[PDB]
Amino acid sequence: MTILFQLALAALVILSFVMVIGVPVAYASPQDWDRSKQLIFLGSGLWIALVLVVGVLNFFVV
Amino acid sequence: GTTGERPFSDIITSVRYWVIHSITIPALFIAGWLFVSTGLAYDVFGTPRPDSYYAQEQRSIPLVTDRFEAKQQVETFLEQLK
Amino acid sequence: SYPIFTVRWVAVHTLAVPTIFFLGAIAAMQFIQR
Amino acid sequence: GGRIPLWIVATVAGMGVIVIVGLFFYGAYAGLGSSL
Amino acid sequence: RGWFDILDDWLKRDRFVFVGWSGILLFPCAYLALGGWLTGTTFVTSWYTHGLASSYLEGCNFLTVAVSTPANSMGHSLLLLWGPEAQGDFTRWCQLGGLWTFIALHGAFGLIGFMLRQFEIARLVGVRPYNAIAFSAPIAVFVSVFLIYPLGQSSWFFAPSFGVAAIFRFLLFFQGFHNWTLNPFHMMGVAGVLGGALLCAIHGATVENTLFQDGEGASTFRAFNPTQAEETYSMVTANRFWSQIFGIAFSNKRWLHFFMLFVPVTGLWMSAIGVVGLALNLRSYDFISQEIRAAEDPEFETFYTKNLLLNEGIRAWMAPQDQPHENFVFPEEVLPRGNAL
Amino acid sequence: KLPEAYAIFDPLVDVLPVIPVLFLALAFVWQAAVGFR
Amino acid sequence: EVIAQLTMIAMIGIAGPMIIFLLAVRRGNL
Amino acid sequence: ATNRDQESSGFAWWAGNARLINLSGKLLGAHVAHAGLIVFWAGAMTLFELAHFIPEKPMYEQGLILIPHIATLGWGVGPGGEVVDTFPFFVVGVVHLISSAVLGFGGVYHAIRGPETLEEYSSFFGYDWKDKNKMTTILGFHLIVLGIGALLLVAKAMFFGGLYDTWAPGGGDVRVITNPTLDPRVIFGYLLKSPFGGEGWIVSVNNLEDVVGGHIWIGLICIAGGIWHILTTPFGWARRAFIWSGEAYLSYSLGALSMMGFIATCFVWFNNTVYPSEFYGPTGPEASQAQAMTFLIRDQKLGANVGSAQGPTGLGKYLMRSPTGEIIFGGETMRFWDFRGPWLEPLRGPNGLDLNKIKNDIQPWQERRAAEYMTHAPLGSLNSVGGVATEINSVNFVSPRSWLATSHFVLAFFFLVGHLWHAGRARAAAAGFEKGIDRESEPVLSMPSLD
Amino acid sequence: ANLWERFCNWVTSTDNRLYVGWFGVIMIPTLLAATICFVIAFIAAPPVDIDGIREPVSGSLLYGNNIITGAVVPSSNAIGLHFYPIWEAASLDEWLYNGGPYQLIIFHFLLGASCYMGRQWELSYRLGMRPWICVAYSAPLASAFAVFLIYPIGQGSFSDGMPLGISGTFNFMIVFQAEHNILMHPFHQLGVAGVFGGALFCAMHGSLVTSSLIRETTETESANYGYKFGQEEETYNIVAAHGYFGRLIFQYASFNNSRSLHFFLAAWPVVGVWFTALGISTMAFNLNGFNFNHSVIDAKGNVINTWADIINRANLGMEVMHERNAHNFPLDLA
Ligand code: CLA
Ligand code: CLA
Ligand code: CLA
Ligand code: CLA
Ligand SMILES: CCCCCCCCCCCCCCCCCC(=O)OC[C@H](CO[C@@H]1O[C@H](CO)[C@H](O)[C@H](O)[C@H]1O)OC(=O)CCCCCCCCCCCCCCCCC
Ligand SMILES: CC1=C(/C=C/C(C)=C/C=C/C(C)=C/C=C/C=C(C)/C=C/C=C(C)/C=C/C2=C(C)CCCC2(C)C)C(C)(C)CCC1
Ligand SMILES: CC1=C(/C=C/C(C)=C/C=C/C(C)=C/C=C/C=C(C)/C=C/C=C(C)/C=C/C2=C(C)CCCC2(C)C)C(C)(C)CCC1
Ligand SMILES: CC1=C(/C=C/C(C)=C/C=C/C(C)=C/C=C/C=C(C)/C=C/C=C(C)/C=C/C2=C(C)CCCC2(C)C)C(C)(C)CCC1
Ligand code: OEX
Ligand SMILES: [Cl-]
Ligand SMILES: [Cl-]
Ligand SMILES: [Fe+2]
Repeated sequence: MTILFQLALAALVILSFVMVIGVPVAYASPQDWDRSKQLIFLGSGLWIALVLVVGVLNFFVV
Repeated sequence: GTTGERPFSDIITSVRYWVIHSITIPALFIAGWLFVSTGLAYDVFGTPRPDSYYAQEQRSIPLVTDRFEAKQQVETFLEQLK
Repeated sequence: SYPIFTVRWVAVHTLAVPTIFFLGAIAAMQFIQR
Repeated sequence: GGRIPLWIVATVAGMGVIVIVGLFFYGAYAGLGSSL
Repeated sequence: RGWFDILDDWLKRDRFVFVGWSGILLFPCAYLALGGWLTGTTFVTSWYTHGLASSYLEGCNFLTVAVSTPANSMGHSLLLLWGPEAQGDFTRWCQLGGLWTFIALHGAFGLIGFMLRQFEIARLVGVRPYNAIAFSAPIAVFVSVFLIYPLGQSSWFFAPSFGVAAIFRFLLFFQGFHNWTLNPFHMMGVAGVLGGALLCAIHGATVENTLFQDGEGASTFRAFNPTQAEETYSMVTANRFWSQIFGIAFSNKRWLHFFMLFVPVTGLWMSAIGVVGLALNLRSYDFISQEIRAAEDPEFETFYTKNLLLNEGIRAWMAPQDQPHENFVFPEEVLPRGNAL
Repeated sequence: KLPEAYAIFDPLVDVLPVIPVLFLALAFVWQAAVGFR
Repeated sequence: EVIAQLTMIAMIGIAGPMIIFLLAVRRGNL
Repeated sequence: ATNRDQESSGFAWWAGNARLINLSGKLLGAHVAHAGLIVFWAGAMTLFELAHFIPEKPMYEQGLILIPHIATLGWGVGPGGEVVDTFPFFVVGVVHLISSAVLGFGGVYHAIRGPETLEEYSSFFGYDWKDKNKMTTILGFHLIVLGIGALLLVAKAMFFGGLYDTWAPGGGDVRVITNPTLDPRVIFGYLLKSPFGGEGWIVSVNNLEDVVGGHIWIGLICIAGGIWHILTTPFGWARRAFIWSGEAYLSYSLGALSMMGFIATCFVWFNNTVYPSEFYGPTGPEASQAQAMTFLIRDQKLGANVGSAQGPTGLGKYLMRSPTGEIIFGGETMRFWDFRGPWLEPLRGPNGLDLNKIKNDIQPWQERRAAEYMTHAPLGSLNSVGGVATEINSVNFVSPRSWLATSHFVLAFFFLVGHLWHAGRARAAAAGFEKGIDRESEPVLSMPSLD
Repeated sequence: ANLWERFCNWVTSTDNRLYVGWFGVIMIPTLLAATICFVIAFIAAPPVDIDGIREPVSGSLLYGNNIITGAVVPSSNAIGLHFYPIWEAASLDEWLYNGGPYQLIIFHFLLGASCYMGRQWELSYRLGMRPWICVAYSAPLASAFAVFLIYPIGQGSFSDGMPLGISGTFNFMIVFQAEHNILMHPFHQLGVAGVFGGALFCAMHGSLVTSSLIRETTETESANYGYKFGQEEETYNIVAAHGYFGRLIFQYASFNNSRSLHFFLAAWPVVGVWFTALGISTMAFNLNGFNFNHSVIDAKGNVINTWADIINRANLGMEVMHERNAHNFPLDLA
């Protein structure tokens, strides 16, 4: 499924770009530590998922 | 001490400074750009465009070889490109 | 209570404004084709 | 009179030179002077 | 209070950038040498004088742009904008080399003005004028290379042109035509310049590594207060160290800083003299005894003879393009060449 | 070339190698922010 | 194309100063 | 502010990483974060190279330094070093890039959120620089990790497809290594070769069996020494010989890395075995020899007896003798006669180049390699104009052997300076005068005058 | 105690007129070997076949040189990078013909000068000093390593090392320009900035401190006698020196912290000479200076020469004439 791989891959890019900015901002603002220690948590697992997803799909397109 | 002028650190952080220079700096840049893109700088300074170094079939440089007939040699060379 | 137009003002403007003009010129040159 | 913080004017100014210079190194490969 | 004294007051006001009477000469001439060089490396050709592109406008980069010398056919003309050659025509002035003399002559006067400024400020602040004195060596160099050397030659064409690679060509011309490396006056100048670099580095390092601990932090820069009476480093430990490392050592701080002035200033003066000689082609080109031996003894070879062969290659391979007004035509068969290359 | 699947990312792939030098510059932006204390 | 490459790197390049920016606003631990 | 300013830390901003010397946690973060930067670059760069890779051009005409390291391990490559599959380059690339993200995450966590010091969170991960026991233990664990990696190269050579073997009969091909060299007289014979001409110290290793064999020794040696250091503490002579501090350990490693940088420089410049010329372009010596071969072939084809052609100097124009009598190519390339290469060695006899083999046995593929290599000599300009310094613009080429040698000499030089910097400082600091001379007890004032 | 400890305290004694040190244990014998061999070879060595073509070059005074032309000649191209100790020659006559003295001198010399640098560290430690003078020396040291060791390695022969002679140095420079366009190389441009600026800052600093000596003497005696060795107060007014130099340019282009000032004097020449030593060391691997030969062409494609092209014409005259008998094949690849 071509467009489904390119969706999964840009999902990954977008989520990385969000995580690139928000993980260090979240970490150095303690006022909202617990506010966010689940957002990076869920980001991380989401991120890992897409890598695995983009990794398996690779074989049905490349 | 201080010779009395306004600290530079103070001016470049002031909003008045960037209000004025948000227009003036790009304005000068765009003028310089236009100086070249209009082709004006070739003609003010006598600098060849890429088509006017040589006549089409000549392979010799328009070297000025006389001191008081010098302005005249350059004018002859340029007409020989037409 | 500072002046704005000083001798220094003239100094930094006699260099600065020609410099920006010249740069815009040179920028434009990178798009000249033979 | 201080309104815009210095580090921001430095970063912007800095990025502005990077562009202009980058452009000049681009021009070394393109158009006049590029050997092509 | 007369009008001269009132003017004097304003010129010598303590402002961010001191003007002075010297400024009347310095600021216009310096700004115009500068300005003219930027204008010509940005916009002006060398096509009619040298057969060369020399401006950004033409595709040259920072290394290859130049304000090149006027054509040899101009002689030593002042090349005034209003003189017989350009006749007031700015565009043809640029095409004939007028920015070269423009820059060279306003630069001469701006240099005068800077030394006068050094004198002026020294007098007002109350210090001996040794910095002005030291600036005489750069003036010597500018005058000898840019003015005197062309005036002994056929024309301003053979002076240095104002650009990076242009100056490199001047270096190589001086090897190929003058054997300038062989000149003892240039050798003293090398000694003086390399010796000044040496003294710069060893003095700075020595002070930095004999500091007294005058603060508690690891960055030692903050433990110096310019009003302090006390020496910031130990002359005594520095002297012992160098006596035992190198055998001798300075012991007198005044002698040490006079030596630092002396060495490079003197080097540059000596090299100036060598170039005055080269103005006349009065070279140290050869060693007659070696030439007499070599001409008779085909098995006699030294690095001196090897280098003349290189010179001979430089002159013949670079002359036609470098001196185009001569119309040198060298058939392939006359170019000197070793085997294969 | 990249595989054709990933081709759209060529412009991103072309610029990724410069990113470690941005970290070096970023440290200086950061110190200007805390004023080089 | 080159506008592609340049918009990538414009976005990546601003990403750093942004972090700094948002942490100075939200008075973070710079 | 925990350190983080000049007054508390004693170090200014331009020396700010010296504020981490006793903050094991933030320090850990900087090391992991920086490991992220290394893995990032191996990732982004391989993908960049791949995007720009055209498989019909030689690798060395395309500016590639990382894809040739992968090709040399046996992936993606066929006979003659032809590229048959680029997928593995993609994989190598993507996996490092993904991994840099988790090294990144873990570094930034430790440097910002994490505990600044580790020694109260856990006695295992926390350390004092002066604890000689702990330090040799950590040293031991990294020795073990390193021995393991040396054996992953063995794993690849012996069990997982082999390695690219420029010397393989048939013009080169990937080959499984089954009989690696264990004989310590060979393996450590290399260590005792002179570094001079015709010897080459370890740069002379010229077959894959010796390469794989040496990595078996090194792996075992590193694993054993790891275990040694875990169980031992430094002896008394070693305790008295060294400075025991963070900066000093840093300085020892800068010395080592400097040493290694210089050897790598020479490896890439001289060795055509683990830096195959099919991928990295010919060596300087190889291009030069290839030119003499080329014009030997041309002139021989025209009717020249190249064995008896006296050149201008009286030496042979095409062939002459080395100072021990070997027949070698003449001309300036006389200096390069130690060169050895798959395209040339078929002409080698017991006395050097064999004139019968020159007259009779040169194949078109040797003529071909010799012309390719002479026209890709590692000479070129900083803006990547290929050729001698007087060549005109046209060919856009600088050898990756030039790029890798130059860059690593520069890095090795500056790491030697860093060694001297931090070694001298660590000694001064441990004696307590790194901040200047104590005015109230200046040592020289208590010494007798020299004269 | 025992003899070893007695020896050790002598070696590291701070009361020796010249410090010995452990680095000095290696430095003294190697410097002596190199100095004695160099002086004898410069006077008496017979002609040396530097380029391996049976064309001996005479370098010594007794064989017809003066002080400017004489050299100790590099070892033969036929040797390349092979090690040629005296004991590998079949006779000293052979060793002299093939350039053996050059190898002996430079190896003992590089070794001794490396230990000179170490010995600078060593005495700074015995005296209680900061340690980094030896780091400043690394810049000239690195430069020597480049012309005697690295450049030969990259090019495959000690015959392309710098000669040990005045005119031999010039030969090496001219040939380097032809084969590398070093003048167009930015590391050499940094070297020039390093030494021009070092001489500038040397003269500047000396002139400024000299301009601000406090009056301590009469007009009939040297002002040098206004400083006494080991005196506690300074002998010049640095505030006066700043006030002259701040006005000469403007206030902040001027240093008022001696430590920062002297660290700038150390750093400026050392860095530049690091870069130029690195230029020799990377041109040794043929990453050469910028090449702008025929970079400018006109609308038709005629070549519009620039000053770079004129440099190339001089380079070309150097190239085709150097070692005029040594090339048989069209490209000079090392
Ligand atoms: C990263 C690598 C590394 C490092 C940093 C160390 C560091 C150390 N080791 Mg360990 N070691 C390692 C790997 C390493 N080791 C491995 C792999 C092994 C297994 C072989 C060992 C086996 C080992 C033993 C058996 C001992 C140490 C000891 C030590 C300590 C003193 C070292 C010393 O004096 O330097 C070396 C300094 C010297 C003065 C040695 C002589 C060096 C001369 C001048 C050079 C020539 C000989 C040289 C040994 C090798 C020849 C190479 C040549 C052929 C090119 C030090 C903590 C000692 C200790 O205290 O034990 C707890 C000790 O006795 N190490
Ligand atoms: C310190 C200021 C200064 C100085 C020293 C110079 C010097 C020079 N300029 Mg530059 N110039 C300047 C400012 C200056 N200029 C400024 C501000 C500009 C911008 C407009 C220029 C623009 C410029 C151009 C465009 C050119 C020069 C040129 C020249 C050269 C020839 C000038 C000449 O023949 O003068 C002739 C005029 C005089 C010598 C003035 C005479 C003064 C009086 C009238 C004499 C009579 C005195 C009287 C009898 C007694 C009165 C007593 C008193 C009490 C009242 C010379 C190198 C030329 C050049 O470089 O070409 C190669 C050229 O082409 N200049
Ligand atoms: C490889 C480069 C490198 C690394 C890894 C470090 C790491 C570190 N530095 Mg050093 N430093 C460097 C280069 C580096 N530095 C350079 C070049 C300079 C000179 C300009 C300095 C000057 C310097 C000073 C002056 C100080 C440090 C300090 C520190 C430590 C804490 C800094 C802090 O509080 O951040 C605070 C900053 C922020 C919270 C802003 C955000 C920063 C984050 C890390 C940006 C991450 C963005 C990135 C894209 C990650 C997101 C991706 C995600 C998927 C993981 C930290 C361990 C400090 C220290 O020692 O602590 C006592 C300190 O005082 N450094
Ligand atoms: C050498 C690097 C290194 C070191 C010494 C540490 C050490 C520490 N970290 Mg960090 N950390 C690292 C890298 C490192 N970490 C990286 C890369 C990440 C991101 C993934 C993190 C993320 C992280 C977080 C988020 C936290 C820590 C915490 C801790 C502490 C407890 C961790 C523990 O007990 O693990 C237990 C160990 C195990 C269960 C063993 C299994 C671990 C894996 C599965 C084995 C992988 C081995 C692998 C093959 C090695 C090669 C990797 C690669 C080169 C191929 C300790 C001080 C914690 C802390 O400080 O508490 C506040 C904490 O909260 N670290
Ligand atoms: C603390 C104070 C100590 C300082 C002492 C100063 C040292 C003085 C330097 C003397 C070094 C030169 C001595 C060389 C003897 C020559 C022997 C010989 O026959 O060659 C002498 C000649 C040298 O070569 C010939 O020199 C002649 C001039 O006298 C002619 O000009 C010939 O043309 C020229 O070729 O060559 C031979 O005879 C060939 C001999 C080869 C085999 C013999 C083995 C010799 C071993 C040489 C080892 C010397 C190493 C010196 C180490 C000493 C260190 C203290
Ligand atoms: C892989 C990937 C990724 C990631 C990325 C990243 C990782 C990024 C980062 C980024 C960064 C990391 C960046 C940064 C930047 C920076 C900058 C931009 C800076 C600059 C600087 C400046 C400009 C400076 C200036 C100055 C100052 C400030 C002060 C002093 C002076 C000066 C002037 C120097 C993504 C997501 C995309 C996805 C895809 C893939
Ligand atoms: C601490 C600190 C620092 C440092 C930092 C660092 C050093 C960091 C690092 C970081 C890192 C190291 C990061 C990383 C990241 C990365 C990522 C984010 C990745 C991702 C990836 C992806 C996303 C991919 C994708 C793809 C694919 C899969 C296929 C092909 C295509 C593409 C590429 C698209 C500084 C100095 C600044 C400041 C101070 C503090
Ligand atoms: C892998 C391989 C191989 C093998 C390898 C091996 C087996 C290695 C060995 C290695 C080794 C086994 C090394 C060693 C090293 C050592 C060293 C480098 C040392 C150093 C030392 C030092 C540094 C010392 C110092 C000192 C002194 C002397 C006195 C007192 C003070 C001190 C302690 C500081 C081969 C070639 C076959 C091939 C390819 C691959
Ligand atoms: O030896 Mn002395 O110089 Ca260096 O290149 Mn090849 O080789 Mn020879 O010619 Mn050019
Ligand atoms: Cl020659
Ligand atoms: Cl040849
Ligand atoms: Fe001083």
